[PDB]
Amino acid sequence: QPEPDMITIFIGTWNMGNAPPPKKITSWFLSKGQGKTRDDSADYIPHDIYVIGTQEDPLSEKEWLEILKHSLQEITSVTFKTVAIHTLWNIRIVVLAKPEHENRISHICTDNVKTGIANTLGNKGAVGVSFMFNGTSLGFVNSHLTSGSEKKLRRNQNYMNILRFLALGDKKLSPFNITHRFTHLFWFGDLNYRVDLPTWEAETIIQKIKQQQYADLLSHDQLLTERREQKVFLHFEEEEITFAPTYRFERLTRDKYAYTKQKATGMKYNLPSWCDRVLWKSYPLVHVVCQSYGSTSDIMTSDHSPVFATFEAGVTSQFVSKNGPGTVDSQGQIEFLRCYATLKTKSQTKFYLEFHSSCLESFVKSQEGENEEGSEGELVVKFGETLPKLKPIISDPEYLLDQHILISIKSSDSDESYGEGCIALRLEATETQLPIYTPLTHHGELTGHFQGEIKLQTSQ
Ligand SMILES: Cc1ccsc1CNC(C)(C)CO
Repeated sequence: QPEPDMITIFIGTWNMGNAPPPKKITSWFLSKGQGKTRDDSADYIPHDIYVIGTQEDPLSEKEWLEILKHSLQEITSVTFKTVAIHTLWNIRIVVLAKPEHENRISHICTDNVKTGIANTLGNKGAVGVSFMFNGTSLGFVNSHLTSGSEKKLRRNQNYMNILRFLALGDKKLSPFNITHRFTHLFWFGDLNYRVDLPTWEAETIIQKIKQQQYADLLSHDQLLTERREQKVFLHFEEEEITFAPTYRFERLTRDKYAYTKQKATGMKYNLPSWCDRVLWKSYPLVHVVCQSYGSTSDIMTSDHSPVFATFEAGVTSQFVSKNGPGTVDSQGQIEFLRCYATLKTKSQTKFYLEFHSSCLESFVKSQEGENEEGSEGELVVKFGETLPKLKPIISDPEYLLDQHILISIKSSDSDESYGEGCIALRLEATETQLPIYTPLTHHGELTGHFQGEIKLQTSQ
């Protein structure tokens, strides 16, 4: 049985509004309804991995797992295996995989983050799962962020607390948060961003939804506008939205949006909004293609409609040469030429680099760079040709060209990272000086840039 070089992944997010689901929820897993939907001819073809995020979930883990497994078995005639399940309050994540993947999946991690202090600690936060699929690391985050049209800044703060404090992936990657730990990271949930239009325009918004004219609404979607101004989800992707707002509906129909202020809403309006989202972030030059992104039309127990997204995701095999793992492959080397970091920091300490990658036996520390002043105020840390030669565990180009090098720039004084980024080894050529670039972030905010040249030697 050959190892796959591609898998498909289902992402579901549903805020269940504290109500049990209806007897049939198959439309969700079939990506049927509104938006970018899945072709009928694929209905019997199982996804490799299903990841289900719920919010306001009133079920026990046992009750929900039974409903999910029964639904997938009805669709596919496959009995899926439970990879992981984790619940914080009424926020839950389930990961199911085809039984043929049981031995391909390892290093399963789960964690949660509670957002807010005192008043604002008690029901919002995130749960997450990570694991290895052969040679590929996968991470999944389900978050229920702060509610209310006038709290987009709070939502952005919730986002930063979740990416800092969610402990998934390889703990040896100590300078790196979840936005750098995975080949593919999917972040979904009731993110609770709203269409920021005046309250008086509610009936106008409903009219536009009835006409399937979403352009004037999406131009006011707080997640799109905050992302465009680099306030949140920096370096994440989202498929184009072509489905109606998924909140806030009257239950038992989809014909009516319930937007007017009520005692039950804390006297807040809920203008129709795209609260329920799926975003992703993959390492550079890895195959990731969104194949569906939409909402169901026929599941009406909640004031939200379920959202689905599906992806093709590139995966690599667990590589074994005569040499690595457990030694170097003296034929392989990675060289950095003329490299420098441009940092936004006002501080003046010395900096060094750490290189982390699963193609190295352990991370590599550089010597300190030489600081200079950029022409527009910046700190430029020059490394020249002083960076160590990296010795990969395997030199075979079918392995090495698929790998990635994580870079952290650290203060000599404090050993704290000022910036993290990632460089693909999927080069246009080997034994050739080629430009490399990554932005640098810390706590998922832009802090600088790393650029220079690379020279990769493989056994070929
Ligand atoms: C968030 C947003 C809105 C318009 S462009 C943009 C940035 N998205 C990218 C990074 C995929 C394009 O380079």
